[PDB]
Amino acid sequence: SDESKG
Amino acid sequence: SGEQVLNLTESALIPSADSTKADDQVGLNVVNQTNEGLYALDKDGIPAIAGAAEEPKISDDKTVYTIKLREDAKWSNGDPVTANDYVYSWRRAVDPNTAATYSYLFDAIKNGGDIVAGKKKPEELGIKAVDDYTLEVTLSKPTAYINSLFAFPTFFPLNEKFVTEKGEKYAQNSDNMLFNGPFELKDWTGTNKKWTYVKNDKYWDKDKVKLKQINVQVVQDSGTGLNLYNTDKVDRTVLSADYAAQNKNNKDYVTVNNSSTFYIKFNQKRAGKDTVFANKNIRKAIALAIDKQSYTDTVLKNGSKPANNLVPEGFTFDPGNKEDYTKESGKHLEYDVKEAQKAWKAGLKELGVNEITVEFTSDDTENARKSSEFIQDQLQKNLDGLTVKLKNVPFKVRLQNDQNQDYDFSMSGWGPDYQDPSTFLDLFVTDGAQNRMSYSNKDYDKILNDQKRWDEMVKAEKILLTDDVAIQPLYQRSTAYLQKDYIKNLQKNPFGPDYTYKETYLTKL
Repeated sequence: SDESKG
Repeated sequence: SGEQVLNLTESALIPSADSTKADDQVGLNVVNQTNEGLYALDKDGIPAIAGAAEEPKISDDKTVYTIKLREDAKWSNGDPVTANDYVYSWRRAVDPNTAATYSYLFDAIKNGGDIVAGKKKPEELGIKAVDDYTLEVTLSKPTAYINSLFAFPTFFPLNEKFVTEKGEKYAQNSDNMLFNGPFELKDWTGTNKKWTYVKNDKYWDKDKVKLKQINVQVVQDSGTGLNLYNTDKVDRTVLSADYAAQNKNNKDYVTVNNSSTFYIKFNQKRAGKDTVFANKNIRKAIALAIDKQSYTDTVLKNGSKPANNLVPEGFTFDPGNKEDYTKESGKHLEYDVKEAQKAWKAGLKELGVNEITVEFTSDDTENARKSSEFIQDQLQKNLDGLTVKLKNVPFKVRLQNDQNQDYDFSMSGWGPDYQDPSTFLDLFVTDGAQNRMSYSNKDYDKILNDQKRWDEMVKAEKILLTDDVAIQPLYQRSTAYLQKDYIKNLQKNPFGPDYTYKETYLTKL
């Protein structure tokens, strides 16, 4: 899964 | 004990809630609460039967799976969940018309590869409705992690009648979704900053669901999150940079190891024209010029650590001797200003230029902006004549621009969908839907297309990183939170969709 930068 | 309502935050608007098309951690986490496949990860991280009524019958050669389905499973409109819903959705996933980025996972299913390539019809896919509550699934070859695929949203069933009726508005908001999981989604307009999970009264296992409601709001800076946590408006909040460091000794501080890798992507072709990153020396210059240790110590401060591998440490191990993939692979593309500057001078000479401007894409959170400013600082100070413009966009826009190759270089991340190195390595095969860099190495493709399989996967990482500098791993991600002590049984999944709230409950007061 593509991860978001928090 | 007390009211069973949980209040959470998320760092980004939902990019997709279509279980076939979604490929991001935000959307895949949503559909994991609202829908369910044949298997779902249990409390120990093992796939366990969910939509399947019992353990399948499996052929001697381990390629044919005969699966009985629950006869008490229902959609949120009362329609039964049948074998036809799985046949429909798996055909949807491989159908070229759908252009689902995860269609490649169906390489595990007989004819999946051929169908994605338009060589066979979607109806040829190796899934059959033997009757309304029995599937026969035929694999392309034995697949040790097949049950992890069955637990992954792309393999969930869909109600053909409902999907067809909604047409291009399907899954664009919570009114245009159907649910077969522990929760229904409410209050999501498609583009808003709040959404809600409500206990699904038509879920077959609803007696194990304890939360009546889970409220989610978008929060993109730790200060805002922290104030909401301290005023009891949220029960769990993400801490980044100094907010993590200032709260690391708090009783309620927790750290989650995500087994995810964040890396720089180098787009080699944009709008049909080679970019500067088509030059390997230029990729190498940027790659080696970032102090990864300082990055994690300054920007993250949350348990994250430098990465010198695409595959994260502590995740996958050699079937022969049980040693970590990363130990066998060794380190690649280690921080080195001098070697970076060597590559930079040589690249600039090859291109016939003295200066280069490139745009760095990342997300629009406070911490992503800190991250981008740090990387800009590192590259500009170390590489004379380099300008780095910053673009800091919503997660969904970054992903759209990624799919379109409308970027120069970017901060991206991947979390594993199953426990094998291929979940990471398969991204960078030629023309892969998660490549989007115009990176192509036929030796790399040949490797990825049992002990022998493992050994070759180890070798593949050297090609990707040391030899080609296709990407640059930056860090292995951990996430810090304050978490109220009254949250019990919050299941963090080790791969696939991040959380399962199904059996979470609260012991308030």
